Amino acid sequence: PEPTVLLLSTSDTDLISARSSGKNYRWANPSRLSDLELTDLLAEASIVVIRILGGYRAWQSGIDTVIAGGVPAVLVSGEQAADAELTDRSTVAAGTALQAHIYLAHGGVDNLRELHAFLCDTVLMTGFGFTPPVATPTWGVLERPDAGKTGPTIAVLYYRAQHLAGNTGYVEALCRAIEDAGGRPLPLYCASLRTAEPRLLERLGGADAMVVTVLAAGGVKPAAASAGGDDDSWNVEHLAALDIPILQGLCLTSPRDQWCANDDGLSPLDVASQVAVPEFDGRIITVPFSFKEIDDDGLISYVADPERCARVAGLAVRHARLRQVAPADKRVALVFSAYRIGNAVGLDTPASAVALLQAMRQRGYRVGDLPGVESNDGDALIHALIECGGHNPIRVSAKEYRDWFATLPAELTDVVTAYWGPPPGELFVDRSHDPDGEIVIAALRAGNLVLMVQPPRGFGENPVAIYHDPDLPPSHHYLAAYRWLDTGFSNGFGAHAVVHLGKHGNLEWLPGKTLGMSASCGPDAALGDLPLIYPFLVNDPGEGTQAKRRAHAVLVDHLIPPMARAETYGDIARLEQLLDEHASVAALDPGKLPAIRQQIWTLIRAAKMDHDLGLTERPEEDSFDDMLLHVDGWLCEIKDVQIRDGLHILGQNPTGEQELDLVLAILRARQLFGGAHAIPGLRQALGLAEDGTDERATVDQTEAKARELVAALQATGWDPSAADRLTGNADAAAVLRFAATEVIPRLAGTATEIEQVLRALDGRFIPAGPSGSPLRGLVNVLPTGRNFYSVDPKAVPSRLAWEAGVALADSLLARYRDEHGRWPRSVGLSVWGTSAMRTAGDDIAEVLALLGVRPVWDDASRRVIDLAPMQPAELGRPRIDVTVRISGFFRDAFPHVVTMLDDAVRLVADLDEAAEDNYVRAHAQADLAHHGDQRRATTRIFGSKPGTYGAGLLQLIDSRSWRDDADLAQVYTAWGGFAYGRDLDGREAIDDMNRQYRRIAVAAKNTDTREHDIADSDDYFQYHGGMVATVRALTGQAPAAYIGDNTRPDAIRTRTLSEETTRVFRARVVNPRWMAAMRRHGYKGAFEMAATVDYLFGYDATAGVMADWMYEQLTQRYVLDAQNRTFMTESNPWALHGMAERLLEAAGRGLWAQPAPETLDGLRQVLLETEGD
Ligand code: NA
Repeated sequence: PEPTVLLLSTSDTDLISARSSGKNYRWANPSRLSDLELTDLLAEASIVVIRILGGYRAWQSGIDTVIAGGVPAVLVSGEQAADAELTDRSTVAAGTALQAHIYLAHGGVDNLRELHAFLCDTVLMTGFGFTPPVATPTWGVLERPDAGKTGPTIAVLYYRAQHLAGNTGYVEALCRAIEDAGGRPLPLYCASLRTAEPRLLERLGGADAMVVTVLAAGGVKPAAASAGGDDDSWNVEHLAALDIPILQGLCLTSPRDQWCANDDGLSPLDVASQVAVPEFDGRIITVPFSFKEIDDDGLISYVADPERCARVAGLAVRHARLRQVAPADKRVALVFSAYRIGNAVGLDTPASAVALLQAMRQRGYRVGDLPGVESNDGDALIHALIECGGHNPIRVSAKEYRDWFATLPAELTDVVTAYWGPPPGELFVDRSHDPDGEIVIAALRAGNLVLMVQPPRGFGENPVAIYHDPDLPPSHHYLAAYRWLDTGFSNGFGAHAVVHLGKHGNLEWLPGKTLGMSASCGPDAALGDLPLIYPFLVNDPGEGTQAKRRAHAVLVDHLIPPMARAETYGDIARLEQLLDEHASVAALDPGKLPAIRQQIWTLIRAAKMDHDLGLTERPEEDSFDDMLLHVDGWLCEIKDVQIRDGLHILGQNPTGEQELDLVLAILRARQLFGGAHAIPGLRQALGLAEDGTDERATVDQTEAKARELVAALQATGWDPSAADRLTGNADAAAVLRFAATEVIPRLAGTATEIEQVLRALDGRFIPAGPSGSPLRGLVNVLPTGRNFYSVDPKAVPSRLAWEAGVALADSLLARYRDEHGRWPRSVGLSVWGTSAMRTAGDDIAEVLALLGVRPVWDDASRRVIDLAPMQPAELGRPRIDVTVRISGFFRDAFPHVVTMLDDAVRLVADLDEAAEDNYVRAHAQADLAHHGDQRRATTRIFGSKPGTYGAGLLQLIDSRSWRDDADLAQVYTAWGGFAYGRDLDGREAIDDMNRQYRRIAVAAKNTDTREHDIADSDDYFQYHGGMVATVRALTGQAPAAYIGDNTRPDAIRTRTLSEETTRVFRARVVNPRWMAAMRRHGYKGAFEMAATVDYLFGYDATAGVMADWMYEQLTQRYVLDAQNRTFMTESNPWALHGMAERLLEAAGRGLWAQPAPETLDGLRQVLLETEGD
């Protein structure tokens, strides 16, 4: 290459290929070229080649300049067919331009090298010699020497465009890491895995696992394939047929220095394209091993991180190794969540563990002789774990621990030692045998299995960290325990895989980057290359997704608990009888109405239902019957609501009456199926509106009719043809046919849940599926047993979610104005990622609706692409200010939405509107007048500290190290006083948070799923109650606290927090049907009762939701009742102790204001006997 050839191409692949060729090329992209730069380059050229799309007119100025300069010019098209005008305008022979066109059309490093010689010899009559153009295959192998490794074959799939450019260094580095891990790398390039060639799929049959760096293969419109959509259209059957693990190795389109600098690991583009959508394929999400770097010429190269290459290679080899290890030789760690061992939402963790261990033994695993496995006794198993696994014991030498600890990045070891001291720390360190230290790890070992309680996060060991350190790193004991599960320590367990039981553990919530884990990230240091298999509740998409992305988890999702109607009992049932009698007297003997009214009022007062009904006094006689219409609706709703009627056991599909009740609950909703609303609710098809206006009596009659039809269909073996014969109602018959055709066969997949855990332990491909609630008209989340995906994060809110958010906004405003006669100045709303995934964005739409901003959709992709403010005349009301508390996971998974909501606030803050029309602008102008900072004045979105998660108040309540509202607010603010949005990015903004929280008139939280309630999860009182308490601390007055009920999108309702608490209390908490159901589930059933006491306490401590009569009933039903006390004592005495302690704490703090002395004495006696038992 002596003569200089100038290559001007709008395809940077051409320019990189020319650089890779080693020939004497100059290169530039005409779209990034000034006139001076062109003439400067032309002065150095002996031959010029121009390749552009659009023909001569697309760069006429540049082409005319080259031709006028006299240098021989070769003009070719970027289109496949050559451009005859470019051929003729070239100042070489036509055949020279035509052959050059072919060299560049085929492309690749070889063709660019021969092109240089072809042009020199042809135009300048040099004598280099040249090869004709060579075709480049649509797919092929990156040829490398065989290192002779004997491990599994790991395919590496990368883009053909990178192969042609010669930018394969990032692939070579991953191949070398695979060889270092003992595997055999099979690097393959291709244009797409969606349209994969047959011979390419054949070649992949020789792989034991695949690391892919290409986009998802199932389709091109993921927004149409999520829950309720056309998931069949997302097709990866050609890749699933290989039945091997497929791991996404992340190749960031951002530079490595930015990745190292921030906790915001991936750009919003990379979150969507390399994580969220690839999850639709069932791919395992790993870490970034290469990063996009740009040089001076604007040419892109991907540069690999060798350490991250080792993590990707190690993960791939470990997953492939699973297929090679027979069950008899396979070592498995079974890890239980803690903080109360076995936390798993909706799941009977002990019974599921027994059933899993029994199935593993049957498959040939060596499960030893664990208590309760042979005897089929979940209580025996979990009691054995508590006795020998709570935090013979495993001992890790301080020397070996330090040797591993020292291999971590200083960024991580500095923080760990700053909080926990130099290794091996002071937590569970024994100096008896070795004076230098041994870290003691409690675990239950049997055969090739270890059962371990997940190590504690560490906030119990340091309550000061609750007030100041949401970013508390894992302790040395935490790290030692997980590192002992792996290989490395001389006495290491050497697990082939980890199985974590149920939603959810704390490893995937440790401090670190949002996703794209680094070597300094807590989850990465703890888990390493260990495969993680994770049974997970199907209607908790956000929490499952966090495990997928921060701990490369393979989920095996599981069914919701059995559900049934709450029904009536006790004085609620007696009130039902009196209401019916009142209706008869009204129609037949209106003069007797005062007598039956007195009976009803006596009952309401005696049973404390005036608290449920918000009645401060007796209505006037001529307003009493109108009040009973409100009682009618209240009684109907607490009787009709679905509540759990047991707990799910892994692999156990409901049968008999439990199948009937669950199918009835599923069929009650209007079905979103195949993206359409074709099948109505069963009771809708039978006459009910289900919009919140149906009369109490007709709801019961229609429910009885619906139950009769489904019970008859069940009696036929769910025969689809029996539908038309069971009812002359065409709509009802279509619903029954839908139940037999879709609901029942998909429900049947629940029996494969344990089989899919075994398949995952064997390194087989686990099929993916949608996530969400099958009680919200989303039947395609069934079958379970799948590694679920969630949503297109750029397509929220959907149009259906927009409708719901508007209804939520309208319903909240109507309730507030009805009570106060004026609009609320500001609404505070807590927004979770799991909620956006369950609903496709109801919360987000509500914020936009309150601000008066409409989303703008691209109808093709269904993605949100813009915003459009509604004018005040159309809004008909002022723009309501909104303060948003996002969770840490919402920040992680929906970065486009965080920016979207911030854009909307700034949009409406800037509109020149009157204060009476725009509360956002009014508040922003007041703040702007205070400190003059425009960005601060429009700050509305707050969340967890960057790199961290949680709201802190669960830790505070469990530590009990608090006294007043100032303490509650300080912890809440320490964990959530951080601003998000453009140029905010999680910076501390305590003063801005206080300014906005002082304005909150309504603190709102939405309940979007029926499988659990606000007394079933700590997150509601933490976020919702935490907001209430923080506003009260700042202002001295609690804001209004509302619950938005979007469990039924076609019947959105708003109620106060007090109303929702009493509804949950009567319909579930002290409902004898629910208590009896939990007493069928031993330890975990008792656990759920104790958790309910804690979460009611948490909501009372923060928002005052409890009345003394509710504490009295809670104490009697849960603790003092002989039947429940006996059950608690046998199955879970630890939970009984915690319940009595918590109720005594409520009395000590005055939250329970006037407890009877005899009742407190009974509680103290329970404490004493339980310690003695
Ligand atoms: Na010519």
